[PDB]
Amino acid sequence: VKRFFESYHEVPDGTQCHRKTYITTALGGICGIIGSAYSVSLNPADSTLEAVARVGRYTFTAAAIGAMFGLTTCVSAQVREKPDDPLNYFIGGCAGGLTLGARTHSYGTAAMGCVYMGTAAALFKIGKLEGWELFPTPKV
Amino acid sequence: ISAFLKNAWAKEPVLVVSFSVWGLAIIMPMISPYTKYASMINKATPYNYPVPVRDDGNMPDVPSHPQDPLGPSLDWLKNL
Amino acid sequence: MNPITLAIIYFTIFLGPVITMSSTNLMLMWVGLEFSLLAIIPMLINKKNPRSTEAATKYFVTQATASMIILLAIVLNYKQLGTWMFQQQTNGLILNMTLMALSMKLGLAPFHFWLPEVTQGIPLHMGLILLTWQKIAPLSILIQIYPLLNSTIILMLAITSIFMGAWGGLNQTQMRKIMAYSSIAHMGWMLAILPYNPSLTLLNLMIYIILTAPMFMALMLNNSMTINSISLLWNKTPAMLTMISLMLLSLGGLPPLTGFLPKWIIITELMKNNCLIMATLMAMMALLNLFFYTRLIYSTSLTMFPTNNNSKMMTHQTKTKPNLMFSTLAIMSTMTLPLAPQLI
Amino acid sequence: DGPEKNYEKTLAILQIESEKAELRLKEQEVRRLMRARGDGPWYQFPTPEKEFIDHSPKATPDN
Amino acid sequence: MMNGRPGHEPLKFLPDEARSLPPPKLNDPRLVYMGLLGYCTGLMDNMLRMRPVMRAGLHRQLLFVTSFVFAGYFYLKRQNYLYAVKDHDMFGYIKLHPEDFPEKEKKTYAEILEPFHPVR
Amino acid sequence: MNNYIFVLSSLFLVGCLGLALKPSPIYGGLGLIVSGFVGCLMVLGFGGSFLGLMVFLIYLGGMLVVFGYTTAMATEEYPETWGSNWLILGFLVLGVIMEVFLICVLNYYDEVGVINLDGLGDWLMYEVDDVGVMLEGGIGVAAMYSCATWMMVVAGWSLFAGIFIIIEITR
Amino acid sequence: MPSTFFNLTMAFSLSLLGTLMFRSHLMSTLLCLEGMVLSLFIMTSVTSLNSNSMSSMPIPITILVFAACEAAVGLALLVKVSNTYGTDYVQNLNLLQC
Amino acid sequence: LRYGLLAAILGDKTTKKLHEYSRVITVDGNICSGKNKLAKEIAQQLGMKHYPEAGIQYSSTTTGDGRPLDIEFSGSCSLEKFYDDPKSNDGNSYRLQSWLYASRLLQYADALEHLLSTGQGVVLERSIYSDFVFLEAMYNQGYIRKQCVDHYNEIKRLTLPEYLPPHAVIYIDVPVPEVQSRIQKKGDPHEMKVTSAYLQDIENAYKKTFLPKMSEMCEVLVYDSWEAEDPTKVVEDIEYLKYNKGPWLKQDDWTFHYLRMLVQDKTEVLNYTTIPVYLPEITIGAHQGSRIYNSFRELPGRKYAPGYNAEVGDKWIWLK
Amino acid sequence: KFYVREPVNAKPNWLAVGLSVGASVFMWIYLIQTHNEDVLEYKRRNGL
Repeated sequence: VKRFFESYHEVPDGTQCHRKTYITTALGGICGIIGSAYSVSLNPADSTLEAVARVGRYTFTAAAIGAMFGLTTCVSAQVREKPDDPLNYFIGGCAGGLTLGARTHSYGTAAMGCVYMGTAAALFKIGKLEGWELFPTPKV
Repeated sequence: ISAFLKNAWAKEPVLVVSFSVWGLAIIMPMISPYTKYASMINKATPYNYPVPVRDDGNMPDVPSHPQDPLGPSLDWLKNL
Repeated sequence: MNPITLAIIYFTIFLGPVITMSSTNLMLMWVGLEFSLLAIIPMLINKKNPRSTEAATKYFVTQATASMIILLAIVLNYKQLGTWMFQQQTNGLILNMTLMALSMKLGLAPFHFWLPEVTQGIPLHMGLILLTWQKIAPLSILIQIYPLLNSTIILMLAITSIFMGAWGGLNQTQMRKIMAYSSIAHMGWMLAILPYNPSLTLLNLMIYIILTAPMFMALMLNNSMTINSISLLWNKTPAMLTMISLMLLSLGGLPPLTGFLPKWIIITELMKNNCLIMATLMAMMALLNLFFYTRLIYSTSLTMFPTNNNSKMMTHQTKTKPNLMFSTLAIMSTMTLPLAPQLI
Repeated sequence: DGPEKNYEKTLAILQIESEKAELRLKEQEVRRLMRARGDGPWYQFPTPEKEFIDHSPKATPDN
Repeated sequence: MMNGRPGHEPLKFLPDEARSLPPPKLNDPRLVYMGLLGYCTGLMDNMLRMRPVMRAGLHRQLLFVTSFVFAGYFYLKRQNYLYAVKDHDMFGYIKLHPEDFPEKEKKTYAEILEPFHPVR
Repeated sequence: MNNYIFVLSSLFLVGCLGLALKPSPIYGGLGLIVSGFVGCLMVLGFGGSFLGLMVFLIYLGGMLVVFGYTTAMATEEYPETWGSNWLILGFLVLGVIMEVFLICVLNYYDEVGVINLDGLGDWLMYEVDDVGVMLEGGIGVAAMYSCATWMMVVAGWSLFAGIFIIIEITR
Repeated sequence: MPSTFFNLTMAFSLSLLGTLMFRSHLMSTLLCLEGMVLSLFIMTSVTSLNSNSMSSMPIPITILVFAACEAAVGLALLVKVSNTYGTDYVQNLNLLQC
Repeated sequence: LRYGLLAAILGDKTTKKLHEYSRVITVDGNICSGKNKLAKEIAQQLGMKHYPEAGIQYSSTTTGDGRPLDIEFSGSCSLEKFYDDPKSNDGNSYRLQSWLYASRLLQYADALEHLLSTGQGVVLERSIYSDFVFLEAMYNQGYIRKQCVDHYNEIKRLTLPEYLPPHAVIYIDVPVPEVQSRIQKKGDPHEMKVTSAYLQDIENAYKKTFLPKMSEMCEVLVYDSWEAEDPTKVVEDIEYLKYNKGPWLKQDDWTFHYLRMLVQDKTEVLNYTTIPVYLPEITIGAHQGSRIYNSFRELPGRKYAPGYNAEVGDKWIWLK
Repeated sequence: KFYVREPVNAKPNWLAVGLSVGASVFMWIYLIQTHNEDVLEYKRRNGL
């Protein structure tokens, strides 16, 4: 149910680490599986075991990025006294980017992904505080 | 075109007959006294119930009993 | 094609969309869709070359699947509400499937892989119809049901298509595929603004048509179909370069040119409705379009590419192909912003 | 001309450019309310047509 | 948005109701720009067909400019009608619903404690 | 008889499942013939008549032409049946069992809803004009000659244009 | 009605699924499309008969007519691709990748 | 009215004008084979129109003033330079060959247009069909590069299939020793340097490709040198030819109409000859091409379109 | 005289020209009459 994902924001960060890490890991895994399904449906692989290896690799990589992101964000918010400070999501997104770089065996991806994912996470947190709305409904 | 029509009549009689019959199928319905009666007959055929209409006291033509003279009469159909 | 086939086929291509936009009944809108689908294919396969046949088959399969999905939506709406039009009470999944299938017909991402191939295969004078006239009906079907659409689905498709068209444009060297990807991006904008104010969706459709038709006739002029080929216009037909540059830049969407007005007005509406994130991302990613148009401008107008010995006879021979409509549409598409208030 | 021309013209500029602003914000409010409550001339989405109902006496009484 | 406005008459360019608005002045900047566009279009056609850009096709140029102005006049009239209709509906609706558009009372500047931020 | 219509619909589902699995076009045509027959029977049981018979006729003609085309173009040295490919066979059985289990699941979760196996056959027909005469679906269909002439116009034009389109595609 | 409509919707879903995933022969895909056509016609027919709406029974026949026309177009396209490549295999339809 | 779908509907049907002597005969032979005399005589006796062989100046002669233009505008390819130095490291040989192929294509389009319009017959001296012999001979001798061969074959693949082949071909066979004798007698200072090997390669290409290929579709007649004279004999043979073989038989009004529409627009005819394949021999630099183009577009009568040049003697411009 | 192929646009198409000029003058007359009528009607409906 969407209750599981909406539970991420039940309690501010720095608390219920394990639960938030689980939720982000699941979300990353889902994104990875979707991407893997696309990447196998197009650009097929020679062997069906190759295809399943590909889906495994994509899924595990995405899950790892999500898990590291959640863990680092919660750890930052907890160790420092600022619960809702977007710098925390930025550090978490940078951790995710670095993990992606490691998984891909490349420092350039580490750096680019750190910057981009950290900015994305920080903007997400800012939006959640400030009340921004993605996918709004017609108000005119 | 007398020559071409005459030749067609013998060398492709089938098409001559077909075009002639199609032409008649269009022409005759316009040229015929009885054409008007088809729709009248199909209107005469009473598939549904004739719903009585409440008499407000000022309906002068519609009858009160089926055997009264007033109302549509199928004498034309009887002696079409 | 003999004259009678030309008359009937062209008349049916014209009829289909008119039926779609003048039908109050969903089955009749579907009839218009089928008319367009059936009648276009012979024009596509007119050449009878191996690539043409394959392009026609791809078009056929995709469009037939889309039409069947739409017909399922219509039939289920009938089962529910005893009518042939979508009502506010209609089940949400029905509208979702309709939007999805009309998206497939329109070519929007992620159902977009079919459009580039068909456009590459088919000749230019039919590519124009494919990328202009065949979008009016599906977008009309959506606009007639705009108050009931799903903002999440529509925005997702729109942003997906903006990103995908922008990225796809770069790699391609072929003009036909480039115009297909440009079509995808502009349709992305159109659908992005559809649920909020369809008047601007129609404005964008008009301006995109008025910009694409001139470009397609420009390509037809010398049957250009590649960056290298179009690079030789400085020799074959110098006069057209100025307006080609202006028109590519407009399609890209620079401020002084008209192309700005669609994007600017659409961003304005989305911001009014508080669609800041999607508006920002779409505006940002609409600049790769300017990049892969600027490459064309560099290749054609601003730099002079190597030419061939035999172009001298092309110079010698006379030319009588550019139409009056080319000039009219090109000027009225790339020099009309000061009249923008009247347009919206 | 002199200071009066510029000063008073500027007053006219401010008048026009404040009224336009208030009307634009008022347009936002009115369109929001009309869309949300369907009680105005705009955003009146269509409903099926009554004229094409059939009221004649039917073949089954309870219709 | 305006499609369902009561009294809407389908597919009418200028509804009779539009005759009550002041008609466009025929030396309007918009119509003049239309004429300019037509003239430029004629010149562009000449240039494309490889013709004397300004000398040739004067009948063509005249037709272009006159056609642009002719279309522009009527289109401008319709646009004026539509904006006038929008304003009419605007103000009618606002007048009908005074509750949802209350008129703000503004305090003078003396009584408003606007914070002061030094620029040191 | 209680299970008459549900059985017919399930058979239609199975025929469509076979067609979806897509054996050789010969078996596809045979499966679609069986499915068209079952669909005609469902329509007949739902009070129809002309519509069911028309579907059966048109589909027989269509599959005749399709078979003629398959023997010429869509052919292989070893045509594959439903059972020939082990994956097709396994997924045929899987689909059958999956539909059975899905029926059970929907019945259990919604005792009365999309499926009402208990109380099945109690809602086939809703209403009938007991003493009517003109209630036959042929009348409704023939209405195209009087009250819905637009339908006739569009369909006839479709066939007419189809003639030219087909000739010029096959040129 | 309810169970019938459920099974018919499932049938159309399966035929759509079969169309979306190919299997070499284009003729089989055409047949799957044709099966979806059958299911949709049956849906409309049963809905109309259930509602006693005899004014909507003109519409399943239009569905059949237009589906037949598109199927004929599909067969002609099959003929052309066969003339081009010697078979109807969809693998050969890969030139436009470039 | 420009010939279009409208005129075709209202009349102007090609089959309405075709006649017995409305054919496309191609006279062919080795260099100094006496082709020109036979071509003129056949055309005169049969009442058809004779098209001289396309030269480096064909387009210029047939357009605008009709005056031969400068070589820089007309291809920058010199036959005399070819003979003087055939392996020159400026790539004149393949430039000449491509220009001559394109000019032959233009001449063929014009002849086909004339046939399909007036209904008169056309006689030609070699054509695009027979042109590949010279390229094959150059390649065999080693004057041109294999890439140039590739390029020419590619362009022929793009262009040749569109047009109908000639009705009849008339090949004059003259042996290489006598070809050399005739060339010596003609006494062109630069032509005398053509090598016997080159002439024999042309002859081999002719016999071993062109005639077998043409006989598949057209009607091919071969006359030796002694038979070539007395053209009246060749006219008699042409008269009693029966063409039951060729693509021409299956044409009709609408196919002729589409061919007419293609040929009428000389741009479309020459479009594929300008494919942007970057081969140094034909490729021109931006500066040189721009200079040539600016010089050309101010020649007397070539600045504006044919009808709008006031310098040459056009008037009513302010109305045209 | 200069050209070998007779220039396609040798002399003006008097027909096309006369039509263009006539359409232009008619359009201008119609537009002026319409503008006058619109002014008169605006005054009439708004009390001058």
